[PDB]
Amino acid sequence: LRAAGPGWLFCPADRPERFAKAAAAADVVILDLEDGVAEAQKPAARNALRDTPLDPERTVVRINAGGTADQARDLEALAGTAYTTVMLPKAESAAQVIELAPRDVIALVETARGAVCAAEIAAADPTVGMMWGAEDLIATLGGSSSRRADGAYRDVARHVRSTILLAASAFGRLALDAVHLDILDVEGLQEEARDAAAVGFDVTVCIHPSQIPVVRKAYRPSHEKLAWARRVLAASRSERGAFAFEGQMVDSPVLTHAETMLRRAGE
Amino acid sequence: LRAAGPGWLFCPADRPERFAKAAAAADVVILDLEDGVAEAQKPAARNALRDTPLDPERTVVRINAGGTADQARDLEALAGTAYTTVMLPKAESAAQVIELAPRDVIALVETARGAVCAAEIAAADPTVGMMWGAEDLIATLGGSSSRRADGAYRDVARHVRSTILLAASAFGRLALDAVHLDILDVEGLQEEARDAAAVGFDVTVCIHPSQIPVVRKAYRPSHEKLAWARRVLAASRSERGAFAFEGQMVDSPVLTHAETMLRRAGE
Amino acid sequence: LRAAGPGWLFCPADRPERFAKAAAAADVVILDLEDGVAEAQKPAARNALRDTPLDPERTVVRINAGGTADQARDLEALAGTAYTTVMLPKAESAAQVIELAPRDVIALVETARGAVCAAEIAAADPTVGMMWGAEDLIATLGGSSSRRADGAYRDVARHVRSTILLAASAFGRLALDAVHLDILDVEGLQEEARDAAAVGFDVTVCIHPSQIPVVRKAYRPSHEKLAWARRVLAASRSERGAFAFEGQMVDSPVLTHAETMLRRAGE
Ligand SMILES: CC(C)(COP(=O)(O)OP(=O)(O)OC[C@H]1O[C@@H](n2cnc3c(N)ncnc32)[C@H](O)[C@@H]1OP(=O)(O)O)[C@@H](O)C(=O)NCCC(=O)NCCS
Ligand SMILES: CC(C)(COP(=O)(O)OP(=O)(O)OC[C@H]1O[C@@H](n2cnc3c(N)ncnc32)[C@H](O)[C@@H]1OP(=O)(O)O)[C@@H](O)C(=O)NCCC(=O)NCCS
Ligand SMILES: CC(C)(COP(=O)(O)OP(=O)(O)OC[C@H]1O[C@@H](n2cnc3c(N)ncnc32)[C@H](O)[C@@H]1OP(=O)(O)O)[C@@H](O)C(=O)NCCC(=O)NCCS
Ligand SMILES: [Mg+2]
Ligand SMILES: [Mg+2]
Ligand SMILES: [Mg+2]
Repeated sequence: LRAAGPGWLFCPADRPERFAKAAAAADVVILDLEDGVAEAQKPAARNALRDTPLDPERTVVRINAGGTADQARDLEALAGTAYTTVMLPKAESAAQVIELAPRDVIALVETARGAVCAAEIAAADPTVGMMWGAEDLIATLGGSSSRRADGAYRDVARHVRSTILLAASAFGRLALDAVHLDILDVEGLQEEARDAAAVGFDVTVCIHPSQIPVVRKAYRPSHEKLAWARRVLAASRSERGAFAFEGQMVDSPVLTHAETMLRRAGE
Repeated sequence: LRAAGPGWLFCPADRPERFAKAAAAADVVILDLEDGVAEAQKPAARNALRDTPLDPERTVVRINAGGTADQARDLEALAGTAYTTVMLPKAESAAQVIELAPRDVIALVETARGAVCAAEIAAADPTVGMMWGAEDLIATLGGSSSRRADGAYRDVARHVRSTILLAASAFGRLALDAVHLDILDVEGLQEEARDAAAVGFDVTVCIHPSQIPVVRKAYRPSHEKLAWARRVLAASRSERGAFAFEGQMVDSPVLTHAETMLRRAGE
Repeated sequence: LRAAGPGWLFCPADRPERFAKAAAAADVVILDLEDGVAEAQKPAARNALRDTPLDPERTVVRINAGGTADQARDLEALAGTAYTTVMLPKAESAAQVIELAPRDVIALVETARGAVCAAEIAAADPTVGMMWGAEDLIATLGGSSSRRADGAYRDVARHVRSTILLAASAFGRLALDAVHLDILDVEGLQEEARDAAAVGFDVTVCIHPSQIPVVRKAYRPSHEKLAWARRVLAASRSERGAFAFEGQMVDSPVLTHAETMLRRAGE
């Protein structure tokens, strides 16, 4: 999975006619049995998932939250598939992840409790990834909007995003940035995904295939950035330790950032 | 307490002549025995509490910090009243809350230690709410201003606000947003309360009855938002699952934000 | 160490010809054996440490990270010196600090794990201070830049900065702000230092002697803040408890901010 591109794509499990397209456009597809599908449509979604299989090495299935009758039906259904990685919505403790063993688990922390227990969830053995959800977050806080007038996330959402990035990285898990619900707001998605790439998120999860090209381009460093990385790496080959390059103190971790941009560009 | 409006108002306990005015203007009155009252005036303040009752169902009393002789004298003064809900300043541990049993406690976290321990404080059995305080926070950090030139809270205060909001919601406690000290700054207050309302705070604490109307208004969504909520919900009942509405991916938690808007207007 | 001014300065240990200049420019000097010095220059740095001593009372030595052969050689080298305070890079647990007993440790938290464990690190018995580092942080997250286009730290870094400030203050440890790598960027350094001084950081670490006067300046409150502090403290000497002053509500912690402004001026 860590070898798949950054362009991951949700597609509702009761929409099998879209599966192959989802697979085609995206790096990894998340087949959704949760919020994407109404309760009356779950069983059909579960039949589709087993009737219309995708490459299980590039497909994750978002099941329902722990302690729900739906999750048990999902697990019963997945029994009849070859999918080994699931996403857990409303992830709220290590126990919720651990009981999914031996499947690989991407924990979607999208509640206060989850936020408070982030590191615990990250540390759990089955965890291979962490994602965060702004909208469920606010909803469970009893709020009404995740962003301010100007489109930026409200503080608590920004806070949780950092918390999840830290928890995931501190335990060597993948970090996935939140979805961008404004389908046509290409510009905002781009800015969001450039920043996500810059701080070390591994994935930006998309909800529409038109988003994928934007995310992929956004995870390629700017031309001026690659130029810089090339320059500082070259200059460092004539240096021992800390030096000044173009007005700034360079040393090990900065050289590490440069290497990372060049790796991302090659990827 | 969950049943009162968002407009809470401090009034120092040594000004019994303002108690009825406060009760009249506010949803809940916080009678203050701590910072609002000089040490030399505390004993008279305590006398005021016993001599000028307010409806104990709409009235909270902020006592002094744990381990202080003042707190001991507050509790014995309080033995002569019907007040069963107290606010604990400088709340720094679960033990400080638990020791106040059997009273209900709103923890005011306004120290670094408090912030480090917020989740533990919120989980404590008597806790029914959490509030944060930016000014003691900065004071205890060794700092000198909680806000930038432009009026925004400095990063650490913004950080603690979110910490407390999450700690409270994670254990189902009321969340109270900090006081706005600039009494004539109606605009700043409104901007604060509007965002507090959006992110799930239940209350904005006020320090002047002129602020209640502002907080009450801010907690009722704008016309534009209510129109949208009506719209999204209406469409939602012809919808089954995730759909697109006005360019936005909509599902479950977005629907929940809309309900919450309408609930807040209804309230 | 809490008695020296806020202008701390890094100097790599491989460059002993600058030791006295740095000791002259700065309040405290951090002699560096880690990232400022290339692996092949380490042994000479160590030689230089023992052979070119500075006032141990105004010098801290940044050694290498826990569990490395380098750190072992560092301590071995320090045995022949009078330096009793060390800076610990990549601080990731209480155990890494505790093993440095009986030396005093400034923990430099600059990884996600460190951040997740900040309070644990802060509480450890040898810790006397905390510092954070944005660039190793970003590097370990798998990111490529600590700052946005406008120079502002990205969120996760801002988030980590507050974590450290809060962790260190919760256990009474010194707090040290991150270095400013853009040597020429006086204005940004000024703006960071000013804000660091406002939220209670004790120190801004510098990486070039030309930065120290900016930092010292930044930590001295502006003439306008000082006149305010004077004004408010004077008015307060005629008041009892909370009072309105120049449109703001004033009580204890506001009065404390004023005292701290005037203390920083006198210092
Ligand atoms: C929101 C949504 C229902 C919009 O559907 P829509 O109205 O058909 O959107 P469009 O009209 O723009 O679709 C255009 C094309 O993109 C395809 N498409 C859109 N979203 C897709 C998706 N999530 N997966 C696969 N294909 C998708 C459509 O099939 C269509 O393809 P086609 O024209 O070649 O036949 C759909 O985008 C979707 O399901 N998004 C994700 C929902 C989800 O999983 N939420 C759960 C977690 S947030
Ligand atoms: C700041 C403060 C001392 C100013 O008092 P002030 O100088 O009288 O200010 P104003 O002149 O504008 O007050 C006007 C009116 O509002 C009333 N008022 C102001 N603050 C009030 C309060 N907190 N509670 C009840 N009434 C209040 C006054 O009674 C006065 O009423 P009146 O005109 O009918 O006589 C006062 O607002 C106050 O005590 N606020 C709360 C402080 C506190 O509790 N701090 C501790 C925690 S933050
Ligand atoms: C980056 C660095 C090598 C720049 O070196 P430089 O190119 O010689 O810098 P300048 O040209 O601006 O030098 C200006 C003067 O200040 C001195 N100076 C610069 N940085 C200094 C430092 N960190 N300590 C002591 N003196 C320093 C120089 O020696 C020079 O003095 P001089 O004229 O008497 O010879 C130097 O700033 C440095 O080593 N900074 C700290 C690096 C470090 O320790 N990083 C680890 C943690 S971030
Ligand atoms: Mg969700
Ligand atoms: Mg206070
Ligand atoms: Mg570093």
